[PDB]
Amino acid sequence: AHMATFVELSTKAKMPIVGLGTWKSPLGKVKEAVKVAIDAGYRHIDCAYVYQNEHEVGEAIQEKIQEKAVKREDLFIVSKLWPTFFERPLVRKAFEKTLKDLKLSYLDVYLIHWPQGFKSGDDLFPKDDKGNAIGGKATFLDAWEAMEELVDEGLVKALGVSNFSHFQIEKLLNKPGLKYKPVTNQVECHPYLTQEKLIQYCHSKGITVTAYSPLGSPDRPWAKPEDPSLLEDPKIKEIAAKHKKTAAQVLIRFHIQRNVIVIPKSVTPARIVENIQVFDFKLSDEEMATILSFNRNWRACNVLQSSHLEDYPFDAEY
Ligand SMILES: NC(=O)c1ccc[n+]([C@@H]2O[C@H](COP(=O)([O-])OP(=O)(O)OC[C@H]3O[C@@H](n4cnc5c(N)ncnc54)[C@H](OP(=O)(O)O)[C@@H]3O)[C@@H](O)[C@H]2O)c1
Ligand SMILES: O=C(O)c1ccccc1Nc1cccc(C(F)(F)F)c1
Repeated sequence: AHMATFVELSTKAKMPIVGLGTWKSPLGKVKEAVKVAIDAGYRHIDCAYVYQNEHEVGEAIQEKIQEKAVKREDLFIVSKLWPTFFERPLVRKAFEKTLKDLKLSYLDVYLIHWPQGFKSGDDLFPKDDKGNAIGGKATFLDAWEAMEELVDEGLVKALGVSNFSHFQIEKLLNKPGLKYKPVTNQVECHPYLTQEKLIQYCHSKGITVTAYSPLGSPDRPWAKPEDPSLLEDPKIKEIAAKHKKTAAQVLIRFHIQRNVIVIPKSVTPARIVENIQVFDFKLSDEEMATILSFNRNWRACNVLQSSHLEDYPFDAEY
């Protein structure tokens, strides 16, 4: 039985520092993973409309609630609003599909998944005849206002953002009539992309950071053989052996010691358990400085390439 440390949000809700990520996987693979996770002691599950797999997650949580394995109040469920749904009637409609598939009556956190609004319509990745993304009418600011209504109505406990730079967080924070603040910024983070200035910024504003792709997302479709490889990184493995731990566990523990929430994904039961076995060791302050020095500003997750649209987050330094 395991329990992740709590990270307290500006709303005083407690966010488990390790969560289970839910990257697309067939078919009931993700459902069992959620079941296995809950068994092992995970309470934080990270979800997304775009994965189109949220119903599996829903079946899993439902069954474990009836089985009496877990209660709702102890689960910490996060999902996100995809950019093609920023227009106000769409926000509510996308959210409702999320909350339905998940068979919940509320989310602990609802995130803006990406800062740039995309063309509304059937496509989730609207593109021109030349491949480039098509912008939409509503902004992330427009979306946020609709999302704040969800909080007003007790459908969501707290809001946050994902893939935001500090310039975009600044715009959100300085928005007139702002009701609710982002409790987290979920972004890619690992030793090749250490996000030092952004984490500094968020924390200075009382906004937590959630590290995604902490293992380098090896299963990403667009990987290349020469794309650097965190899990196979000899200097990571060496630090691991020193603690009698796996490379994956070191990569996870790295965020924990920076006070950064982290959501490693696995549909393999042995790995799910292993990925939460990370509160029995501690990297030395010298091991942490060594890992921090691996920063090469490499993004595994930069597929969108809507660098032509307004509010592209990765143009910013941080
Ligand atoms: N924009 C966003 O907000 C955003 C973007 C990307 C990801 N995310 C979230 O973050 C989560 C995690 O990121 P990710 O899925 O991109 O990549 P990740 O967690 O860095 O890596 C997942 C991959 O590593 C494998 N793996 C898991 N544990 C392992 C272990 N102990 N040893 C060796 N291999 C292991 C998994 O394989 P098996 O599953 O086959 O075990 C899977 O292929 C996602 O599921 C999603 O929830 C959010
Ligand atoms: O997975 C995210 O959170 C994500 C975020 C921004 C851009 C792309 C993203 N990934 C994504 C989007 C659609 C389908 C799949 C895949 F099925 F490959 F997992 C992965």
